Amino acid sequence: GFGCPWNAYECDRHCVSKGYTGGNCRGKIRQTCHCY
Repeated sequence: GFGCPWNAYECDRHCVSKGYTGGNCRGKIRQTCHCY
């Protein structure tokens, strides 16, 4: 977890490598990451 609020490339590329569109963070509850 080295990115979310400002470092989106981290959470994004994190999933982008696996295959998913990419991991993005939102205020679903309190700034949490989620892969779509």
